[PDB]
Amino acid sequence: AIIYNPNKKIFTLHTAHTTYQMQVDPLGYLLHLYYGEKTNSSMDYVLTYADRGFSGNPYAAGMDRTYSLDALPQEYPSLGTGDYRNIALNIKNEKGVESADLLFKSYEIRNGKYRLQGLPAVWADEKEAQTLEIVLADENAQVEVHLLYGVLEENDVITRSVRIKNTGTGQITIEKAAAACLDFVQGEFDVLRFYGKHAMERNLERTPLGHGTIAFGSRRGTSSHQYNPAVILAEKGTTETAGSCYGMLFVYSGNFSCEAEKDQFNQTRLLLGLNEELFSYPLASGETFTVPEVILSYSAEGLSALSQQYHNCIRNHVCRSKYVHMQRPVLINSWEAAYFDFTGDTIVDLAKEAASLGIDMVVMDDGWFGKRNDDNSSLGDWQVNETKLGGSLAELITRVHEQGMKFGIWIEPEMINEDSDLYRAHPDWAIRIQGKKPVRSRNQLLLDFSRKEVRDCVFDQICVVLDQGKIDYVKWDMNRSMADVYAGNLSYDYVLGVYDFMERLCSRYPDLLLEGCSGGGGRFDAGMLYYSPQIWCSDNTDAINRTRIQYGTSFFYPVSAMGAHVSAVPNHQTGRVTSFHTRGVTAMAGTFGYELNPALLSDEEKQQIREQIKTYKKYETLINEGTYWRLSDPFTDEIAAWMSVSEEQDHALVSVVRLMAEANQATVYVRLRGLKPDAVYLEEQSGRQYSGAALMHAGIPLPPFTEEYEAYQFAFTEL
Amino acid sequence: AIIYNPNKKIFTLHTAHTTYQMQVDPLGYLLHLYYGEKTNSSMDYVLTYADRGFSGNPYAAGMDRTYSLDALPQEYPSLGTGDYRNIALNIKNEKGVESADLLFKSYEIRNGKYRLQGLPAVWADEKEAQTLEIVLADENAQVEVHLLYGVLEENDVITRSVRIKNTGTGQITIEKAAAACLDFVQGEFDVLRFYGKHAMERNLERTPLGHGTIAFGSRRGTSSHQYNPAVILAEKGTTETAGSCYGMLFVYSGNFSCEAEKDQFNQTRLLLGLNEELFSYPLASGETFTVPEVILSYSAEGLSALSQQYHNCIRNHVCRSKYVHMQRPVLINSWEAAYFDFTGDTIVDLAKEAASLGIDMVVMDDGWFGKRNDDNSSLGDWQVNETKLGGSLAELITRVHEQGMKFGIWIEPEMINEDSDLYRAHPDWAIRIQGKKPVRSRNQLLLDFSRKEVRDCVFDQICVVLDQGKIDYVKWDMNRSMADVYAGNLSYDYVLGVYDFMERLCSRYPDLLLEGCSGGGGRFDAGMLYYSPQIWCSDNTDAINRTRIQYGTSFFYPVSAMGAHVSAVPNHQTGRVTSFHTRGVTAMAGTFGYELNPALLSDEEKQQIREQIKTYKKYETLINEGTYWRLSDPFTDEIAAWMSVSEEQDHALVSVVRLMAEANQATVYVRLRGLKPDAVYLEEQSGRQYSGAALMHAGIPLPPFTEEYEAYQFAFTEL
Amino acid sequence: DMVVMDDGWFGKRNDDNSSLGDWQVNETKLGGSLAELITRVHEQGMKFGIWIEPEMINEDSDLYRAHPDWAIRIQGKKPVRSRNQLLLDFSRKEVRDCVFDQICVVLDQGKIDYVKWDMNRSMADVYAGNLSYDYVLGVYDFMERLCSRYPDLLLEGCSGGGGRFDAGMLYYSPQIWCSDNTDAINRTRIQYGTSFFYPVSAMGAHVSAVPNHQTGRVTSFHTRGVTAMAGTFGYELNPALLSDEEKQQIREQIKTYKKYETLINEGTYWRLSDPFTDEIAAWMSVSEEQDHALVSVVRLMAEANQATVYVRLRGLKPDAVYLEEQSGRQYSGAALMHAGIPLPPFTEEYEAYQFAFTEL
Ligand SMILES: OC[C@H]1O[C@H](O)[C@H](O)[C@@H](O)[C@H]1O
Ligand SMILES: OC[C@H]1O[C@H](O)[C@H](O)[C@@H](O)[C@H]1O
Ligand SMILES: OC[C@H]1O[C@H](O)[C@H](O)[C@@H](O)[C@H]1O
Ligand code: NA
Ligand code: NA
Ligand code: NA
Ligand code: NA
Ligand code: NA
Ligand code: NA
Ligand code: NA
Ligand code: NA
Ligand code: NA
Ligand code: NA
Ligand code: NA
Ligand code: NA
Ligand code: NA
Ligand code: NA
Ligand code: NA
Ligand code: NA
Ligand code: NA
Ligand code: NA
Ligand code: NA
Ligand code: NA
Ligand code: NA
Ligand code: NA
Ligand code: NA
Ligand code: NA
Ligand code: NA
Ligand code: NA
Ligand code: NA
Ligand code: NA
Ligand code: NA
Ligand code: NA
Ligand code: NA
Ligand code: NA
Ligand code: NA
Ligand code: NA
Ligand code: NA
Ligand code: NA
Ligand code: NA
Ligand code: NA
Ligand code: NA
Ligand code: NA
Ligand code: NA
Ligand code: NA
Ligand code: NA
Ligand code: NA
Ligand code: NA
Ligand code: NA
Ligand code: NA
Ligand code: NA
Ligand code: NA
Ligand code: NA
Ligand code: NA
Ligand code: NA
Ligand code: NA
Ligand code: NA
Ligand code: NA
Ligand code: NA
Ligand code: NA
Ligand code: NA
Ligand code: NA
Ligand code: NA
Ligand code: NA
Ligand code: NA
Ligand code: NA
Ligand code: NA
Repeated sequence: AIIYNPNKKIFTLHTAHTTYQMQVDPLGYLLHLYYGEKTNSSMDYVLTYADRGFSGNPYAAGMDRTYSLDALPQEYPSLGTGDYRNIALNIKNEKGVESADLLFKSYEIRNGKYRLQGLPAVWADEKEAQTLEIVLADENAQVEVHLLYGVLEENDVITRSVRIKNTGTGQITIEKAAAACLDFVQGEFDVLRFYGKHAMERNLERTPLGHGTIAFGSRRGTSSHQYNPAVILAEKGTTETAGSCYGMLFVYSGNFSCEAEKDQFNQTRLLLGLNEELFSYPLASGETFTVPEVILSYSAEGLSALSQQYHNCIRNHVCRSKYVHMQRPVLINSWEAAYFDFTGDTIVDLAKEAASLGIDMVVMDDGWFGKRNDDNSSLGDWQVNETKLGGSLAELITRVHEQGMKFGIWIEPEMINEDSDLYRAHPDWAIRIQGKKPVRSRNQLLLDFSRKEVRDCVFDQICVVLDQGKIDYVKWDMNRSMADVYAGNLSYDYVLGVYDFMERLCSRYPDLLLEGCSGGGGRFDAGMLYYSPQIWCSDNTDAINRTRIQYGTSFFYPVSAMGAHVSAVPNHQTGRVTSFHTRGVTAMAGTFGYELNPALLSDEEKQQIREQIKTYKKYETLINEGTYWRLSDPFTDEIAAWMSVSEEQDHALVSVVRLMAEANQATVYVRLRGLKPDAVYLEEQSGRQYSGAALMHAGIPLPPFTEEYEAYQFAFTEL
Repeated sequence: AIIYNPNKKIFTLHTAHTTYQMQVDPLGYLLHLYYGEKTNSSMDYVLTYADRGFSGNPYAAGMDRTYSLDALPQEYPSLGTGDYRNIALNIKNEKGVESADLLFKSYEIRNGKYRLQGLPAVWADEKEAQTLEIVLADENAQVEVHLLYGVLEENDVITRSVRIKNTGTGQITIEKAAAACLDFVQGEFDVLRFYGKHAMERNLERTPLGHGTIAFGSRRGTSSHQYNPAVILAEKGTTETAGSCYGMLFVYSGNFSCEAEKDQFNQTRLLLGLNEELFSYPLASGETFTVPEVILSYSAEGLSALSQQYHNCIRNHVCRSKYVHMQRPVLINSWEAAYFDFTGDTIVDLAKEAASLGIDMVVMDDGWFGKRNDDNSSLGDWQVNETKLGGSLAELITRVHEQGMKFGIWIEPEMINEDSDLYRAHPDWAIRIQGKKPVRSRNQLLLDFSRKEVRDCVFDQICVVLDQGKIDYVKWDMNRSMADVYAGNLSYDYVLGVYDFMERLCSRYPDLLLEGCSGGGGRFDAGMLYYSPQIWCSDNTDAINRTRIQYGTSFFYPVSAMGAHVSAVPNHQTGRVTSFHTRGVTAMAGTFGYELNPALLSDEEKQQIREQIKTYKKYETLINEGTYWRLSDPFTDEIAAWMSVSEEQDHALVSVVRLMAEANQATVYVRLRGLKPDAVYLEEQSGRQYSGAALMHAGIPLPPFTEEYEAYQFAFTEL
Repeated sequence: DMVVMDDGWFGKRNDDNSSLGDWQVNETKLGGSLAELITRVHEQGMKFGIWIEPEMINEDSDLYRAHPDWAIRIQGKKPVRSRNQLLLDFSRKEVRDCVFDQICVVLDQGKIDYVKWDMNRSMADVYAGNLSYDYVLGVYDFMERLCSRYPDLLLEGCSGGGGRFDAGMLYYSPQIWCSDNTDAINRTRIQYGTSFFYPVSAMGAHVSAVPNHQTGRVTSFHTRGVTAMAGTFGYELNPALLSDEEKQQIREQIKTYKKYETLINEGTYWRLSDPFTDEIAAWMSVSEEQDHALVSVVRLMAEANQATVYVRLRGLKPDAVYLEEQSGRQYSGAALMHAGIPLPPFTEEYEAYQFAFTEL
């Protein structure tokens, strides 16, 4: 629900269990009053006013020294109001002045959920959602700012976006534009962020917010491996199952900044949106710019509920693929199996092997195009290497279909190698600075996807390939960060180009299962999930490390989105050995699939594949649609444990991987969550029965281990 | 010492106990090798190289994927090298391209210590110091960067500054310029910063550095009350008396940014310098810009030694005033005593009162000029209000001198009220944006001190006032933050104007004791200390709160710099009552002085003033020149305790203020520091003798308290 | 240098359910006398050691059938059993003398270089308030008598591993079996903890087989060697089952241990990491003159795209220059203590390293 009280100038947003409230003050500033547990109260009483030294006053406050935007909580604070905190908006006007001082002009409440020009965004119908659009303006900056709030009641989600219009005659530049700001007048908080590196993404870092700013971001042209565009502000003491916590998730696959600051008056400001760095976005007279969306949510009941709200929102209101609600073929991918050393016959052999085991699809990964026999050539030359494939792609696809298997293929359309026909013809299509030799990364360069002619060339090549036969699946990868950034519009316009190509591709090929990739999880974000219902979670396929990566990814993203494959050992990234069974349990917390040559496996491991596939298919709906619960913290605990529970709470699958081993082992219990306390549950394999209450308070004892890194799955059914 | 090894291209800086080492690599990049305990080793072995996903390579690295400025430690990292971390330099060139990719050109080693154009900086002689100047350049940006390193051996200090030259034909803008970068390839650290508000500055915040950035800064046009331009990076576990710690202190009174970041490879980067916000500094062809100086230091032996190194450096190599090495008159200030409600006769009465007590000087604070009978008019009208003073300033000064007292006066030259003759004549002299009504703070505006004509007008007025008689002391205040910033050069040029005026003033009046002020400690920085040997530490004169403010200020700044006065109770800022004796003990940790009307005091409190002054004068040299030790943490402990120890360790003064009170009190011991273990010390008042070892390990028991907030001073003399 | 015949040689001890108290050689099992066995081992150039557990009795023993009242028990109460055995009442001289005499007969059969004296359960059924203390007086009396009669014996104390790892025992035995856990990774924690009070030289530590018999974990032969050299060193496996490459590793391990034995046993010990929290278990021994050091490291954690891990040394002379042996690189003490040395990148789990430094 969205309500306006014209007398108090208060806007109230209600979801099923939360309330967000704002107010236009007597000077026209849009103040933030409240976000938290549902309330019908007017929360304007929380605002207080004192003469605070060096916190100065709008001219319009006259002699009232107690009124300062350096103290007051705001929906969209800006540089140019006298506020000295981190701010959401900076405009440099047609005369060179960095100032924006925004006052209320108008509003509208609409049924349904706004969409964003050229960008992914949460979607819903007119019954499920309402939109509030508030217009603010600065007559001196000659800017008009449209704040968009989307309210999805059942999901306990509030979205925010911004449109900025130049209302003057001269060009302005947008120098900083956040999507969302939460201003807290009170509270002690921790900041949870998800950091990492290539092949080890999304480690949880949780620290108290001390005085000053905790900040993180990306200027890589991508959402990045290093810091995901996501933040949780947890009240001190909040756990998985209790206490207040607030999320912000950026629906965007490019650059971002997140800032959390505890100020001089013990107030907290949280910002998420575009990066200020390499962002100086020109806006001509009468033109509008759109800031990408942030999804906000609140839980009074701990982190697990917060995550569940995000999982539901992403599956049902971000991902557009039919595969959200359909079985997804179990695939085998050629990359760790063969790298570049394959032929068409190799690929068909992989199909034959995989068909005998119950695998549904073979994905031919990198190495099929140009003269791509290593990673030093041929990006941009999306012509099939028929010498290597021993014939045409059409014929290969048919040979694979004759084995009863679907076919998938890898592409990397944003990129170019110097050693390519495309680069010899069009070296100026690479992103570069004139006269400067560019950074190389994996011995490749980015194509300038801000340019239509560049995108069209590559799009046409990709269409020729995909039109050769029935291709069920595409893995779209992106293997380096952006450098040599030549202008202040490029980071943003590049990503608009990517999304345009991706929308064109999905529209032309609407039955395709698109898996996003960027050296693993380098663009693991809700912007990508709007197009691809799964993303390759990491190039690290070590089961033990995957427990941490998958744990971290689960704070915002649903299991169904996490690409996860059983790979060979010793693992190719870590050198560690794990049992086949543990690799299976871990990879079932995601898309499942295989990425190895099964011909090298023992008969016993081949039979394990058969049984794994039967297990995954049996529990696929539960894993993908069920309510997810983290049952341990793999950074600190003896085990990595998680579970999925059906909507009706009548079925659950519990997964456990042991992380530590010593002699004379203590008994380890796994405590379950999300069950009905008074219901009785049957554990399948053992045939023992337990109450929900028992399973949640005492849990179940794990069988004693006899080897390292053992794993378990337990299935419970309500009697 | 400063050494160059041409074969390894290594520069080594040695102080008495520390070594800082850097190297020019085979591609021309200036890498940081080491900073820590003294060593003659070549520390290049600490550099390591791996193919790290998405950490890309200079073109000049060819096919070597293991070489990346996104991983390697650097002296002066920049935007435009492929490094994605926080960076030190961003240049936007004559074509609009944000890029700087700096390669080594040349160096020079010089005896002595460099100076900075228009700016305060550490100074020393040719025997005490050496300078290394390294020239780097980017031929595409057409920028030349001069890195300055100053080495003060005995002080264990290394200073850093930067000069940036435009070597092209078109204008460039400097968008970010740090002064110092420390890159650590290893280590777990905490970040100590000093945060606060008006009337409660420089609280210590110490937190672990988690993944991501801890940042703080000022865009107030001032160093600020909110975050001091100072940072300590302490290795985890470092205490007052053990462990590694690193300082950076900005010798600058304007805007700044500090960033500490723990990266994807568990490396740490620490930056300090100018703020990127409101900083877009134009540089014409052939012009040079100077970044203000940072003072670095390292201690292997804890935080107390680090602070002592800063105290010594600031007293002996920053402050230029003769009063560093001379008795400073004990003053009484009219502000809390009378506010605006005084006459010339009031002031003379205050002189008579104060003379009878042993006070040396009366300071006539705000209210003497224009029609300044409140804080709503007259800034800019620096004409004596002879009606209020009952005659001329010359006559007033003589009447005060006839009471045996020196005379001081308050000024606020950077500011203007709308209600002033100056503003009615020159409204365009205020900092403002054309067409926009400005922020007001204390109902005043800033004068545009970037403009010579504005500065000259005010300078001339101030000279007329100071030329009326023998004025021993000036308090130069500044009572609001900068807003309405109209261009990207203003923040920096404003401060150049302030320093120009301040240098002119100090040169014209070289015997003046200048006390800096900005609503208390709003510009409590080493830039100001170059001109003023003391700064009013806070408008909070509550003894209990002053224990925290003075504690925090001591991490970088010497006791001698901290303006501190005994004021009346109930305290005017907090309403709290404290004993006269406790106010005295607390205010003796600084300049000492009084700020009350002694005519309102009891005879017993007047006698306390007499004895306090005798005590302060007896211990003045020890307090101001002695080695300072924090003996407790007033945020956590039962007491606020500190001590000063003579150079020869033959004399010490220990001060204690109790902070907590309960019944049936436990015995509290104060443990001393900085004494000779085997020496025997006599405690004066008691006549008991103790070894240094005893005093440092067991300490001394405090006499039991009978009232709240009791204070103690103990004097020790070596036998 | 030596073979130790551990439990199983006496009475009819073919499992742990009989024969404690019956310290007569099982000549059927040994295929002849103990004297002959000792000689056959000496003929292979090897010293001989033997295990005893003199404080204990099984119900299934000749001693217990003759003297059931010699077990610690409460009259009328059936006693606690632990490893299916009971304690002998070592507060009683007659009990101690019986067993002492039996042990002497065994040790007098030949040149026995070494005895491992074990003790495999806790005391229960405590019948009076003097017993706990007087029992231990009895143990020490027997132990003093034994050491006085056999003054050239190397006595290793044991109690299911480190169940009596204390300075009282170290007065008699210069080493004690540190733990029955011979898993190298767990041993890094056990040895770390033991080092807070007890010298490396006291910690019995052996290279054992994998999968480890206590944890099921696999570790490389090299990592087991590095870990077991932080103590007495030794082996506890059948080398006939090993590959030729692992047999050659044994040869080289022994050469390494003997080369550094004095340094490890007499040198100043430094913990360089905390294995409960850190990426590595690292330690070093430094000579008295600070002219020689051996640094040992075992990695505990593994992830992809590994960060560089440095080991920071301690206990060196800051201004001295040290040569690292295998690499031939030279460093100041100050450098080694402040920056440390970067570890070579790992390619497998639980890798270990030894670095030797010599002052130039
Ligand atoms: O070069 C192909 C390779 O590229 C990236 O690393 C992907 O994340 C891998 O899964 C594989 O597709
Ligand atoms: O207005 C005068 C007043 O101004 C600031 O607050 C100063 O810090 C005070 O000490 C006093 O000088
Ligand atoms: O039974 C023999 C067995 O007894 C205890 O467990 C010891 O600690 C072992 O080393 C071994 O001697
Ligand atoms: Na307020
Ligand atoms: Na303000
Ligand atoms: Na202001
Ligand atoms: Na504030
Ligand atoms: Na606020
Ligand atoms: Na706002
Ligand atoms: Na604002
Ligand atoms: Na910008
Ligand atoms: Na807000
Ligand atoms: Na990855
Ligand atoms: Na991440
Ligand atoms: Na912070
Ligand atoms: Na970045
Ligand atoms: Na990033
Ligand atoms: Na990420
Ligand atoms: Na703060
Ligand atoms: Na707060
Ligand atoms: Na932000
Ligand atoms: Na990237
Ligand atoms: Na974009
Ligand atoms: Na992706
Ligand atoms: Na990705
Ligand atoms: Na990402
Ligand atoms: Na996202
Ligand atoms: Na599973
Ligand atoms: Na997996
Ligand atoms: Na979990
Ligand atoms: Na590197
Ligand atoms: Na790079
Ligand atoms: Na790059
Ligand atoms: Na990095
Ligand atoms: Na680095
Ligand atoms: Na550099
Ligand atoms: Na750099
Ligand atoms: Na800037
Ligand atoms: Na550095
Ligand atoms: Na103040
Ligand atoms: Na401060
Ligand atoms: Na951080
Ligand atoms: Na600021
Ligand atoms: Na500030
Ligand atoms: Na400050
Ligand atoms: Na990080
Ligand atoms: Na670090
Ligand atoms: Na900085
Ligand atoms: Na200020
Ligand atoms: Na300046
Ligand atoms: Na000042
Ligand atoms: Na100040
Ligand atoms: Na300051
Ligand atoms: Na300073
Ligand atoms: Na004092
Ligand atoms: Na004081
Ligand atoms: Na103190
Ligand atoms: Na025991
Ligand atoms: Na005893
Ligand atoms: Na023992
Ligand atoms: Na023992
Ligand atoms: Na013990
Ligand atoms: Na002991
Ligand atoms: Na044991
Ligand atoms: Na070793
Ligand atoms: Na061992
Ligand atoms: Na250790």
